[PDB]
Amino acid sequence: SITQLFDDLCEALLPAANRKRAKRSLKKVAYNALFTNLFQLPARNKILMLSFDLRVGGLGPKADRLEELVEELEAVGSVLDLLVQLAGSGPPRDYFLNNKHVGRNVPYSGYDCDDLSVFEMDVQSLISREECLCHSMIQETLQVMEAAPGTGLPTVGL
Amino acid sequence: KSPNVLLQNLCCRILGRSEADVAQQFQYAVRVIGSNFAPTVERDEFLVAEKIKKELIRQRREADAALFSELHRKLHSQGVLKNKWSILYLLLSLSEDPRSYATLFAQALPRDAHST
Amino acid sequence: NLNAVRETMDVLLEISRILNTGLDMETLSICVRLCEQGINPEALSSVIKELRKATEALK
Amino acid sequence: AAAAAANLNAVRETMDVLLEISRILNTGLDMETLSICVRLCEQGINPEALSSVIKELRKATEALK
Repeated sequence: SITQLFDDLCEALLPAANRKRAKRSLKKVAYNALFTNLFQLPARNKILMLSFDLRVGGLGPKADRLEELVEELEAVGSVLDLLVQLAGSGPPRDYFLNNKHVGRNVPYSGYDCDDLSVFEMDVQSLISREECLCHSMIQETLQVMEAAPGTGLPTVGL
Repeated sequence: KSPNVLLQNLCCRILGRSEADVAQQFQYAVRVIGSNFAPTVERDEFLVAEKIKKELIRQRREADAALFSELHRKLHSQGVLKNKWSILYLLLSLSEDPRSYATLFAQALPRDAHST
Repeated sequence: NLNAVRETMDVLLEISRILNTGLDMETLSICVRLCEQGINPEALSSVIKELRKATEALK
Repeated sequence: AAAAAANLNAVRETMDVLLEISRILNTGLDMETLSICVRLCEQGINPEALSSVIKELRKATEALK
């Protein structure tokens, strides 16, 4: 049902509410764009090149997880080759973290000051989020409260 | 290029293979290089120089210890190299003697004293 | 077999979640089954990025 | 033009001097491999980490030979 699997795909990406002619026109954009590439390298390596860029900017264990799944997905190759193409298109606690004070046999470390320095940035981002909200909540409504009479109002636009 | 694609050329130079063949080693090279990217010791080419002379003198090769001093100046004469400490720190490590204790002698500073 | 092809499809969602791909659960089974036909995946990367483009012009 | 050819000369010089320091130190590197390790060290990378890798891939190419 390859002629239908493109028809069901065009429904999901259609945002819910003419919804009867847009699907007819969006199926054109699906075909008008599918045959441009057709007119005109291993698989796991492309993940590692993205695994590297993970570890550099921190978040090591997540990168050790991305490789943990592709190792069990072996025991389909063309599917992961599609996900690596859309890697950047997406939209933008645990106390048993470092916590040298809990464990069975925790090894000697001495002060770190590189875990407490990335434990105050975990808090500084919190107070900087709940402050942009109050900057994006008093702005979205004062831009309407003070304007020309009848701009932001939809009933006056009739 | 980027360091991630560049690390794979290295695994194809040392091991003679194609990138579709050798992918277990390149999985081990991303593990070590990554999470160990930032330099850990204060960088100075002076200290690394006085350790490549001290090493070529120790092999009774006192003539090449004074030739390196003339090759290390030319590097500064041309000026296309930004980090001269790194490439010497590496060339010294891969050095083999054609034919003990190191907590007594001069070691690089730790960078832990500073608030990195 | 449907128990196996469910697990193999469930693991594949996570590697598409941490890779920050916008594919939700429904569009994934559509694309997995469509890639399972034999279409070249280098082209599917363009239709999804364009369907999402013309979708934004409406809003 | 000219400033794009004067840079290709000042790089073939330095890549020829670093090959001299490489042989008097008896590193097993050659002119092709050494140009990879220089590029990496320009972006900023731990030479204590990068040299552990080369000391390993050269240590595994023998188990296969």
